[PDB]
Order: sequence, then structure tokens, then C-alpha cells
Amino acid sequence: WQVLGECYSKTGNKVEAIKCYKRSIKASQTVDQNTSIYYRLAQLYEELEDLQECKKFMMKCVDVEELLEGIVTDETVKARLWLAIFEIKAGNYQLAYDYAMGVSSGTSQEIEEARMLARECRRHM
Amino acid sequence: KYGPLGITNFITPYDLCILILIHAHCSQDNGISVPTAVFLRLISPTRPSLEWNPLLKDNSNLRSSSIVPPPVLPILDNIIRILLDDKDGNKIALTLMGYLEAINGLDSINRLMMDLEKNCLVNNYRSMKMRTTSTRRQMTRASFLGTFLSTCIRKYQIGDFEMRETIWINLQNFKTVFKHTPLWLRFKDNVHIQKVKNCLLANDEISVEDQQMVEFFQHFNNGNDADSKTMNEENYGTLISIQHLQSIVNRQIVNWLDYEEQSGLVFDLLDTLSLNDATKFPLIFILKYLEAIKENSYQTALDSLHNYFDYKSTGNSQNYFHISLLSLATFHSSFNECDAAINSFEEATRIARENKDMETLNLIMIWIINFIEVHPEYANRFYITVEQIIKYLKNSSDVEDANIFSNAYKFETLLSMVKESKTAEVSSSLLKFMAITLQNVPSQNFDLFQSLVSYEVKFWKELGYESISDVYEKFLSKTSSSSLRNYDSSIINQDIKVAFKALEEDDFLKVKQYLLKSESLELDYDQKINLKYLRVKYLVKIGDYDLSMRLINQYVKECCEEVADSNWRFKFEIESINVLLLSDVGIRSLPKIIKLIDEYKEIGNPLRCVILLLKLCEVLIQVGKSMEAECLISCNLSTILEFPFVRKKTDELLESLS
Amino acid sequence: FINRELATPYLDFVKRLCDEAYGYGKLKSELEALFLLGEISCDLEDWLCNSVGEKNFKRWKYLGCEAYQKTVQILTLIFVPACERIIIYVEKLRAILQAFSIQNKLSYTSDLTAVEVLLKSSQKLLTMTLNSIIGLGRDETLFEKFFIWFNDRLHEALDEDYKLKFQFEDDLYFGYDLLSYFDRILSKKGTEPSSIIDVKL
Amino acid sequence: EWQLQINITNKIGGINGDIWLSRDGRSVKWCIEDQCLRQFTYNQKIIKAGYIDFEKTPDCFVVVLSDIAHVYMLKNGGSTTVCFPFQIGNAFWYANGVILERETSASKPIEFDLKHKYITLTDPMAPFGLISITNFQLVLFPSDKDKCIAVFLDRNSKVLRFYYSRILSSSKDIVLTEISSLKLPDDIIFTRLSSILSKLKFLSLRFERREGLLIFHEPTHFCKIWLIDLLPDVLDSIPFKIYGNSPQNMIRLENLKLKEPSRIQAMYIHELLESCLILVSEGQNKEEYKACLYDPFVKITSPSKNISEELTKQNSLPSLQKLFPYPETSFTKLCFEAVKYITSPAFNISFIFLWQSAYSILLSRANDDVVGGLKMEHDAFSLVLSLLILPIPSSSAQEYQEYKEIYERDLFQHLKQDSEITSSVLPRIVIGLHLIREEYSLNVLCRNEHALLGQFLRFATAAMGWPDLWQSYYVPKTFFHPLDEPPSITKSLYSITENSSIPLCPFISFSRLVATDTQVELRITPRSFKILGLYELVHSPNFLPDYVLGILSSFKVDKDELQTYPLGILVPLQNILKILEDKLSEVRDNLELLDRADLQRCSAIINSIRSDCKVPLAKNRSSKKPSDIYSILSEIVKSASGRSLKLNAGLIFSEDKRFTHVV
Amino acid sequence: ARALRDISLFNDIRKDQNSVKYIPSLSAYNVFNEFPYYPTSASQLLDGKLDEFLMLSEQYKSRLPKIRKLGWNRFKPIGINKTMYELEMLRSRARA
Repeated sequence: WQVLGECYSKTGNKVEAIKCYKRSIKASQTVDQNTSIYYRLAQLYEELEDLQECKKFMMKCVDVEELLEGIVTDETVKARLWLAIFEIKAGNYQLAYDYAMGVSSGTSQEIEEARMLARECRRHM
Repeated sequence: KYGPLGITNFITPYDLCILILIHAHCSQDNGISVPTAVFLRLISPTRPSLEWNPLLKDNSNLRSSSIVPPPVLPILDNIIRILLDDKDGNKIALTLMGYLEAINGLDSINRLMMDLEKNCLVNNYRSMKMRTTSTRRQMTRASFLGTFLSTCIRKYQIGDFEMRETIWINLQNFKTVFKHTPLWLRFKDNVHIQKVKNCLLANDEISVEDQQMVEFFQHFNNGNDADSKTMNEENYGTLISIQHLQSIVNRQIVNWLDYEEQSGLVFDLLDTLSLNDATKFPLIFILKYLEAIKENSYQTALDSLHNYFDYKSTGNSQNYFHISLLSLATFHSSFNECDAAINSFEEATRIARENKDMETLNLIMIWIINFIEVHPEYANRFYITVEQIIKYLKNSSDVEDANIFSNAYKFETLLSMVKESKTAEVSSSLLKFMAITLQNVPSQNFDLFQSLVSYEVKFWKELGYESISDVYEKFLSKTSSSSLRNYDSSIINQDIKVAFKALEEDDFLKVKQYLLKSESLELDYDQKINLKYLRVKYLVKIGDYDLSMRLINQYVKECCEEVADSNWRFKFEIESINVLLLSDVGIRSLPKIIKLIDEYKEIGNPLRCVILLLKLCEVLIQVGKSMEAECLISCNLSTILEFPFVRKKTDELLESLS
Repeated sequence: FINRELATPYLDFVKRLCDEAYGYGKLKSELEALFLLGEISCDLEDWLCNSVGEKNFKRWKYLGCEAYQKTVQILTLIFVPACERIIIYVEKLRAILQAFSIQNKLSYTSDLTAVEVLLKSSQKLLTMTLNSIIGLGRDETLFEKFFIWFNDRLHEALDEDYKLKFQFEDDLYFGYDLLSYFDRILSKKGTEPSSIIDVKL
Repeated sequence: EWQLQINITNKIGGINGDIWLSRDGRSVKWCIEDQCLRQFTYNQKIIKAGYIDFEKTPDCFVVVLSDIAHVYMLKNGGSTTVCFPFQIGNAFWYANGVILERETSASKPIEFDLKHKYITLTDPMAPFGLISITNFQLVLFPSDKDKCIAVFLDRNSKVLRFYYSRILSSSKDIVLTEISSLKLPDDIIFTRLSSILSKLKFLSLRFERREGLLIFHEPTHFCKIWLIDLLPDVLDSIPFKIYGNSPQNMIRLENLKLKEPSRIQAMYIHELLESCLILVSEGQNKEEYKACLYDPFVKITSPSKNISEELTKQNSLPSLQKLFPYPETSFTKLCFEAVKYITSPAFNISFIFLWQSAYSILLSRANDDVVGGLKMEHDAFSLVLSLLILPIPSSSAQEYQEYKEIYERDLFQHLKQDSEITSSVLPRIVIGLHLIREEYSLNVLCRNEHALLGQFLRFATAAMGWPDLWQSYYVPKTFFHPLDEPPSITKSLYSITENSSIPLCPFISFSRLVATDTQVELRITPRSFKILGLYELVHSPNFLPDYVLGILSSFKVDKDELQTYPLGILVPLQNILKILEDKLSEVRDNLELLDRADLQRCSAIINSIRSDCKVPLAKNRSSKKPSDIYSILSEIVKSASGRSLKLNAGLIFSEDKRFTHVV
Repeated sequence: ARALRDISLFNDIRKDQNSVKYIPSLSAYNVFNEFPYYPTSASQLLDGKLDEFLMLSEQYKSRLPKIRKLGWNRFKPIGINKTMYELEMLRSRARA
């Protein structure tokens, strides 16, 4: 099912690719395997100009990390960086500060992106 | 004559039949010369390679300038019927009959092979003239029969004893099939068979001892059925080479697309393939694909289409993925899917760039507007506007194009005709297309030649000159249609013309039933407008005008936004004029008619001005000022009789004025 | 013009190169034997080397090619626009006389049977012109396929070491087109000057 | 041989198409009448063929195999395919989805499951749902969205279960609650599940809020109809649904009021006539079959005595469906609708019956005189009402012989015996038709049939003896009539006008004598309502020409609606708009009723910006020597192998030589 | 394929105005040696398609001398310490 979603995504059929990934999520036996799908699924909603809808899926992918005693995986690193960036535009600096700190153990570019964001929100905190 | 079919890289029983004839012709002992027409029908299908793309090209070179007889199936019944036709053909047919009876063993088969190579075949003509002591005719390698016989000889030394055993088992199976036929009974006894048979059986070196048991080896192997036969593997009834099979199918699909052929025999044999020949001969799959379109089967056609493009791509070392998608896009356009074809075609452009080959883009670009020509409503969806392509193809190159420019100019003509450009430019542009098409061969490029006739009839019919249109109309081909536009489009188009005739003949019952079919059929855009236009004219005849008047203007409004078709904007406009003035209120149409009069005076199309003239006179006669209409019609009466189809409206007005 | 400048000079070249040297009926049987078997008699080799040779062969192609490619040009660029213009003028010719038959209301009338005959006749010519143009298109295809093979035969006779570049395997029905050219160029109907086009009609 | 299927798709009224099955369940053909459209072949047994919608507004044809479903997009898109948890016995369509029944038993042991055998799916990609039932094969389901009754029969018990299914969307998707039950006759014996279901036949009928279910069994000649009235208060009651209690008055079971109900061959639903009318086929001999019409809700039945022998087959259903006549033109439809809106359903349905009979007789009588058109239905219309209003002549009269075939029919006798309906309803029909004629008077494109009505209405007046004012209203120069004066738009419009000599007068429309909301009146006479409202607003003392655009926009008036007016009403408004052609330059919305492209294009540009949609570029219609043939070919073969900005620069700066000098 | 130059008209005007990698197929791979067959010349590649008869003809032509060429090189009889490859080498030098 996940492969079918990629083909639809690559052919400009965003309306169908949304439904394809949701079916894949149910078939997965373990929640941890849904970490990769959630981030890509959130991106497709971002291409479907509705930023509010993709927030709920961004909550779930990030929350899986907490439910897995801090899995700290790569595809959640991009989730926290994107989530914190949007929270700055929402004016809630306090709710965005912890997101940067939690992702401070990723790649070289990941940590610096959150570190500068941490300084920005701390000043307005 | 039917049997299991199998591809063979060895001596088919058919190959020896030609070998039998060439032996008699060259031996010159019997004075029997095989007619040149007989050889050209038998050897020529065996000649290697013709090639045929699925679509994107129709009979570009496959068409023969001279009509050729169909290739002959590998059954002794069919081959004899060729020779048998002549009054003296019994002599030629019996010569083959005697030889096939003389060859009772594999060693005898080897005798024929040895005779031809040592004496008959000759390396070059320079040794021909020094071989004047030969009592038999000699052949050069480069000749028509020489190159054939060289391949047959090469095809004989290539296999082991297993190859020759299969040779003799099938020929006896091939021979005994003809024995249980009505034709053999007519030739049960012919006395000449014994004479020709004894000519070659002589010098047998034994007639007392070996021949009693020579018979035993054959009879025991053969199915005497006195006891249970010796058990052997199942053997194919007919053996054909790849090249021979290629010629039959290519002839069959061409004959199906638009001396009697055997459709039943060819189809049955092709259905018994062992699934490995189909891989070596991918064209068997598409033969189903053309058949699948005929009954309008969706799922069946797609599997065959996909199948043909899996086997062909791997065999050809060149990349052919950029050709598969568009053909699938073409198939999608055939079922009026339209939108699904667009997404499939779009990905074809990206793959072509990866190959970095220039020649394929022209094939892609040509396919662009051919699809837009059938469906002009999608011109906005493409990433390239139609005008951009014409500018590119006009200055594409000066060599290695041949047909590109012939294609390029016709697309400009359609846009100019649709754009209602000045008649001076349209004629000049059409002149460019007519001159380049007829300069090269028009017969081979049958598709563009038909498109020339369709434009020229349409162009001149728009001018109002049916006399010119009639001459070109006799050359437009019917039921031929074109690729990528359905398969029943020809039947529908023929049905539309019948309906128009029915409206004139007041067959309102027939057209009413047809209009019911219109709303739930899938029609091409050009077909949509005609039935869309047909519906308007029928409602005018009935008398109800409130629905028609609200209906006609929505059509023209979407005939100016969805498609910028000016010709259909004009043709739709005049019925609204006819609707108004027929309801005794034509003054409302006075502002509308005059905007078209001066507009078409600059254009200069005489048919357009006069039709508006009739509506203007008709307006003036229903107001009570018929006096000046008579004066106006009198000055222009000379120039309005030149158009035939308006005379009926013109003559009818004359008795009204009286 | 085409009968005097394009048709006749090509056919006279063919007749002089073939009938005065070897003969028509005899030539046809040997070439089919040459095509099928490659048998060149002593007399035929003289015809290839001495009668035809290299010098006339290039002239034969040059005379032949202009006999067809210039023939197609004059049918499309002259006959087709002209045929349209005659029919255009006759229709306007018919309309004007009909109008004064009504406008004047003069007692005496002039019959229109003369114009209709020209109209149908003019329509007949244009249909007849297009039949020839398609036919000459086929003639061009037959013409080229003959000489590409005839080039091979001629040079092999004069060189004995010629390397055959063209291959018969390129086309499947190569034999039928090659033989069909012989019938058109060598026959009783072919001997007539109307072999290229039906000039008399 | 090919077999036709009866019901395939829920399209709230019907769809034009056919489905053909082969001699075995391996081929489905979507032929229209004789043209073979999309054809699908399968190795497995095919259960049913679709074309239903999937709650996403698609138009897709679905074929269900034993365990695999193929969903082919016809309107737009490609094809899809879905799997299923287990084998499927049968599949039944319902509004926005399919109901799937498990395969019960196969071998000969007979074992089956009962806990859950039904699957609901909305669209192919989404996961399946489970049905809900509250206090057993589904013989029939309410495929149509409008009707809401499901029938369940459990084998051993031989009893029926009637429920009120309501569809639930965004797992339980459908809920069923029992209302009543029916006991099958003992003579009915059923023995291959489809073959068992084949013998029994059920149909879905609906009019207004009443529903009837037709249960028919040919071998035992058992025929009954179960009726329910869908009251909004009763249905929405919470105890009604969960507890299943139902008042006994609402439930009723009755037979057909036919002459020989035990000799009915087969019945079908009239596709062309959306109402309760049902096709009834009866036979008196092996070579003749008589067809008649009957209404379930109202006891009115139609004596037709139509003979059709070879048409009784299923595969010949469309021709049979096309056998009975209905007005297919655009004129009498509004007349029939007006009759329906002003008369009782029983008189209404009897009127279509009588009109169809009269239509058939005239088609038989008229031997293709010239063409045959709208005059055919008008003559049928005119003669039916004339016979209703004219007293029946003596049997010896010539007019009796010519129209004898209509006289002896039971309905015409009943429709003339009923004194009350002839007393009051007929003036209502005349007044309604007069208002229809008046409405045509405002549409200039349809004067012809306008005048036609006049003639007949005159006859109606001459039949009824109405005051000479009504009769003289048509000349250039015993029921009780309610209206003493004819109502006219033109008279009332001249009344509502400045400098009006005639006093104030209302149009007294039929919105009050129809006893129905103005929404129903709007779809019948829109022009009258549009013009009345427009001149109610314009002739106000506080009216300015600026608001006229808003009034026209609010009244759904377009360019075409404006150009169709019999002078009069038309004349001022163009000039009013003409006035707006001069002083209007500030973009004040709804520019499309104007004819100026610049204002509408700028408004479209502004609307795109406000929203943040068609930037249609204007093609430059450029336009001289014709030259010769040879020059054109030479030019093309030659071409085969800042300027504007500089022009702007010559226009941006002018009146001096400064730029050349500085360069 | 007239290339716009085989047309006499447009050819005349121009004069006046002047004033492939190979990849193996599935059938190409053979059973005995894992090395695939490589065609020698473009003539055996028929429009990009490998002729099964032509390739198998070359295979027979290759294997045929291989039987005669058996005794060359490695093979050594008993009693002779020099193989027959250089028997003909010195024999060639003998007359020359």
C-alpha cells in the first residue's frame, strides 16, 4: 500500500494518494512503522493548501516518539523542526520552545536549526 | 489442414516444397519452367523482416505499390491450388506431386540437398560462363532464388541428427494430411506421377533384397494401426519460420484494418502457440489487441497492449519506453478517456529528455496536435500552446524531415481556419500543405492524403462551392477513419449524415429516436457539435422555440470560451436569426446581423455575406417594407445564384415577391 | 510541353537504348531470368557494357527522374489551381445568364445546356487529373526500386570486384515492384508515347 | 444469447443504459441500444453489474465477482479493484454503496453463518463497514435514495420483516428497525439461492410521503401491496425507532382492484412516468396478452387492452417500456404539471390515462397527414377536456361513432359520473390554462401555440357559458365561476405605472387557489413572477437607476431573458441599462449582465486578488499582397532551414531630440 | 523519408538560395557459460532485435573448428616432449 501511495504522489494524483496512505496505516501491525508515513502524509496535506488539517497528523507522529520512550528517529526530527517553525507563526513561543529542545539530538543541520529557533523563542518567552 | 502450431528454426515442410519446385526448374530435363509469378508468391514471404510498430505509424512503407497475392499457408492443399489453376498447371502440380512421393526417406532428402549445392548453386557469375558444359541451369548467390537457397542450405548444416529426424516425421504427417482430402481423390491416379517418380527413383542399386525390409523400417515406424503404434512425443502439425509467420500476420492485420485469404485458418493456428514463440514473436499479442478494440473490450485490450510492450522493449536494444506510454495514451484517447491520457502522455516527455535523443521529440511533438486536433477543448491543458509548435516545426531543419513539414503546415491550416483568418492567408497556407504532400508519394502516406481531402472539402464547402467540393469528395475514404479516434467513429459519422437527410425528408420519427442515443453515447468533439447542432435544427422544425432559443445561445457561448471555433460560432448564430424572424420578431436580430455583415465583408467569404443577405431581405419583407427588399435583391440577384444550396431559399423568396 | 519536352525525350531514349540495340520481347525474358537466376548471356553482357554502359546509365536516371518528378509538379502546380479556376468562372458564368433570364423577362431565352456540359466536363478533368497524380506517385516508387537494383547489376558486369552495398533483404515485396516496372516500360502499351500519362485522353 | 437485468443503478429517477449478461456468468456488456460499449470478460462467475455512485459524486460502473470487485471510472478516471474478507453470495445496491451477502452453503452438507454476513462500503479505498440491526436473507433493499424500506425474509420461518433503513455516513453505516411482519401463504413453496429468489418478485413504489411495496408470486397468483405513510412527526419519534412500536392505522395490506387478479403474467415499473403507475400484463390466450395500468395509492385503474405477445420477454423490456405513450414535447409538460398542481392525484392519474387513450386513437386515426408534431398532443389535450365538458351525445350521433372508443371506458364513465369534480375542478383547469396562455404572452418566441390555446379556451368558455367579458377577451372587438374578471399581467402592469388612467388592480394569481408555497408556482410561471417583482421594485417613488443591477441580479435575469419580451416590458429597461452604459465606471459588482468586457475583466482580476479565475488573453487579430505560387513555396523552404520596447521608447519619450543626443 | 531533398522542387530552391550501446536480452544468455553472447557486427542486430537464427548460426561456426583445433597447444603424447602446434611451425620453416 505504501508503494502505491508513492506512485500516486509522483504522478500528480494528490487526492488519491491521501486515501492510499490512510489504508496503509490501518494494515500496519505496529504503530512505530507508521512514523515514516505520517510525515509524508502531512506533506501531501501541505501541498493541498490546508495547513490546519496537517497539524493533527503532526501531533501523532511526534507523540509516537514519546510513546516509544524517546525513539528519536530521523523522520520525527523533521517533524519537530517543521512543527516548531509553524508554532512561531502562531505566536505561541512557549509551546514551541520544548519542541526544539527535544529534537536537539538529530543531525548536524537538525540541531543547529532547532538551536537558533530555541534562542528566538526564548527571547520572546 | 488445421494442426498445432510451432515456431521452427529448421527446415519446415513448406521450405522443401519450394526446394522441390526449384529442382524441377533448374534441372531442365523435363522442359518445365515454373512461372515467375509462382516463385514470387512463395519465396517472397520467407524473405527476412518487415517490422511494424503498434501505432504512431500506419502503412508508412508496408503498403505495396502493386497489389500482391496473400502469403500461402503451409498446407499441401493450399500450395497445389496455386499451381492447379493453370490449364497446364496439372503438369506443374504433378511434378511437385511426383517428387513428394519419390522422397520416401531422410537419405533421399539428403540427395536433394547434395545435388543443389554441388552443381546448381554457383558462387559468382564469373564461373557461370566457364560452366557451359552443365546440362542443368545454374544460379548465382546474389540472385533472388540464390540468396534464398543459401539460407536454406545454411539452415540444413546447422542442426544435428535430431534436427533431421524431426524433418522427416512432420513431412509424412504433412503429406498424409493431404491424403485424407477430396483433392487427393481427384488425383488418385494420374499416370504422369509414376513417370516423374520413376525418373528420380532409378539407380536405386537394389531391388531384390534391401527393398523388402526398406519397406519394413518405414511401415513399422508409420501408424499401420495393425497393433498399437510405437509411442512417440506429440509432433506439431505445421512448422513455420519467424519470417513467414511475420508476413501472414502483417497481411492479416492490414487486410483487417481496411486471391482470397483464410481468416479462419490463420487465427486457429495462431491460437495454439506454446507461449515461447510469443516471446520470440511479440506481434501475436497485438493481433489480439486490434481484435479487442473491434468488440470494444476495455480490460482485454489493455492486457494485450501491455503484453506487447513488455516483450518488444527488451528484444530491441534501443530504449522504447518513451514509445510505450504515448501508445497507451493513444489507447486511452481511443476510448474517449481524454483526461487519463493526458497524465500518461505527460510522463512520456520526461523520459524522452533522459534519453537525450532529438529525433524522438519530433515524434512526441507530432502526436501533440494530432490529439488536440481530435479534442480541441484541451489546448489549454498542455504545457505548450499549439502556436509554439508550428513556429518550431516550420524552421525545424532543411534535411531528414520529409514528412514533418507536410505535417507542420496542415496544423497551421486548421488553426487558421478555426481562427477565421483572412481567406487570402488560408488559401496560401493550404497551398503550402497541398504542394508538399503531393510532391512526395501520396499513396504511402495514406493518412495525410485523406486529411488533405477532408480539409479541402471542408475549406471549399465553407466558401459555398459544392461543385469543387464534390470532386474532392469522391476521393475521401469512408470507414477508414484514423488512429487514436475510437473505432466506431466511422459508423457514427455515417449515421449523422443519414439523420441530416432525414430532417430534410421530414423523417421526424427517425431523428427523434437518434437524439435519444446522443445523450448517453461517448462522442468525439467534432461529432459532439454536429449532434449538438442537429438538436437545434430539429427543435426549430417542431415549432417549440422557448427551449431552443435558451439552448442555442448557451451552445455558442461555450462555442466561444471552451473552444475558439469561429466557423461553428457563425453556423450556430444564423439559427438564432432564423428562430427570431420565424416568430415574426426579427427586428431584435437587426443589431446582430449587421455586426456580422461588415465583419465578414473584410474577410471576404462570399457565402457568409450572401447568407446574411437573405436574412436581411427576409427581415425587411416581414416589416412591411418589401419594396426596397425587391430593389436590393434585384441588384445582387446575379451574385447570389452562384451558391447552390441557397438557391432553394433564394428561388422560394422569388415567388413570394412575384 | 510535357509531351514534347518530358515524355517523348525519355521514351525515345528508352526505345533507342533498348529496341534498336537488343529488342523488347527478348529483353524482358532475360531480365526476369537475371532477376531470378542471374543468368547473363554473352549477348546481354554486351548490351550492359557497350549499349548502356556507365555514360548512358547516369543519363537514364537523369532523364527518368525528371520524367516523373517534374511531371508531378506540373500536374499539381498548374492543373489543380487552373481546374479550380475554370469551374469557379463557369459557375459565375452560369449565374449571370440565369439572372438576366429573370431580371430582363425577355421573351427569348438562351439555353443553359452548353454551360452544364462544360461544368460536368470540367469536373471530369479535375477528377481525372488527380487519378494521374496518385498514379505517378506509384510510378516514382517503382522507378527508384528498379534502378537501385539495376545499379548493382551494371557495375558487377564492368568491375568483377564490385561490393554489393544494397541488400534485397531490406524489403519483403521487393520482387513484385521490380517486375511490375518491366511490364509498364516493356509492353505494346508501353511502346506508345502515352506510357507515362494518357496524353491522348 | 444475452440476458437483460432489470435494476442496476440508483439514479433517483432512472438512467439510459442497458446491461447484457452472456449465457454464463462470464461477460458484461454496457451496450446502449445496439452499440457495444465497454466489455469486460472474467473467468469467475459474475454476480451483478453496477453504474452506481460512491458518495464522492462519481459516475462509475462496478462489477462484483465471487470475491473481487472491479470499479471502472466511466465519466472520468481509470479503473480500481478491491478485495473482500470472504466469499460473497450476492450483492445489492443502495444509495451511495453496495450491500454484500456472504455465500451461505456450497458442496451435500448445508451449513451457514448468521452472526454477520453483510458488508457496507461507500467508496473502494475506504475500509468496509458493518450493518446495525435492532429489535434472514435480504430479499430486497431500497436502492433508490428516496425510498426507505427494506424487506427481510428468513427461510425456515417463511415470514417477512419490514424495516425503516436510514443511511449513516461519517463502523456502523446502516441501521434497521422492525415495524411489521407478513406471513407467506402456505401454497407458496420455495426450494441456487438466486433461483429461490427468482420466483418471488418485489417492487419499490413512491408518491409524496406514502410508500407501497408490491409482493407478487406468479405460480400461486399471490398479489398484495403493503403501504406506509412517512409522517415526519411519527418517524422522528425516539420510541418509534428503537422500540419499533407502530400505530395500526398507518399499516395496511390490500390487493389489486383488477378484474382477474389471479391471471396476471408479470408487472414492471413505468420508467418514463415517475409516479406510482405500474405496468400490468395479463393474458387471456396463449397468443395474446392484454396490458393495463393501475395505481397502488389511489384505486384508479386504466383500461387499455393493449395486445402484445412477443413483448412479454424480459430482454424486450425497453420496447415494452416505450410501448405506452407520454408527451415527449416541451409544451404539454407544463399543462400536465399545472393539472397535477391544481387537481387531486386520482383525477390526475385518470387524466394521463384518458390522454394516453386519446393519443393512441388519434395516432390510429391520423394516417400521417403531413408531419405530425406538437399539434398531435394539443389535439389529444383539447379533445379529452372537450369530451369531459361536452355532454355525451346520443348513440346515433355521428360524433358518437367517431369517438365511441373513449366513451365506453370505465374511467371516462366515472370521470363523467362524478358530479362534484365536473362541478368545481373544471373551472380551475380553465383558469390555470388561461394563466398559462397569459404566461406565454410574455415570451415572444412562442406566440404560435399561444394563439392555439386561445381557440380551445374559447371553446371551454362556450361550453361553460361564462360571462361575455371572458369570451370577448379573446375576440379583437352547471359550475359557478369564482373570478368575475380575467386576471392579466398586462392589465395589472399598466395599473402599477406612473400616469396610469386605470385604477389600482391586483393580478390575483393562482398562488392562493393552489394552496401551495410560492416555490411550486415559481417553476411553472417564472417570467410572470420575475416581471411582476421587477416592476414592483422599479416603480417605487424612491427608485434610482443604480439599484436596477442588484434587482436584476437578485431576480436571476440574464441577457437572453432580457432579449425575449414582446416589446412593452422590454423597452424601458434597455434604455435604463443604456443609461448605466455612461456613468458607471467604478466596478460595483455583477458586471456580467452588462456587455462591457473591460469592467467584467477588471472585476474578475479583483475577485481573484480578494480570494487569494481565467486570465483569457486577447488574441491580436492582425491583418497584404497575395504574390504567386512559386514565391510562397520559396519563402517557406527558406524559413525551413527589444523592438517593441524600442517602439515604446519612441513613445515613452517624445517632443525632443534629447535621447538620440545622449546616446 | 525523402528528407525534403529528394523532392526535386525544394532541392532546386535550396541551390538557388545558396547563391549505439548494446545490452543483452534474455534469449542471449546461454546455459553453459555465464558469459553472454556479444554480436560481432550491427548486421546481426535486426532493428535492435537480435536474430535468434543468425546468432545461433555464428555459434555453430565457432564450435565447428573447435573440434579440429582440439589437439593444438596443451595436448602432449607420450614419447614426444613437443606438441604439434610447433611441429607445423618448424615444418613451415623447413620449406621456407
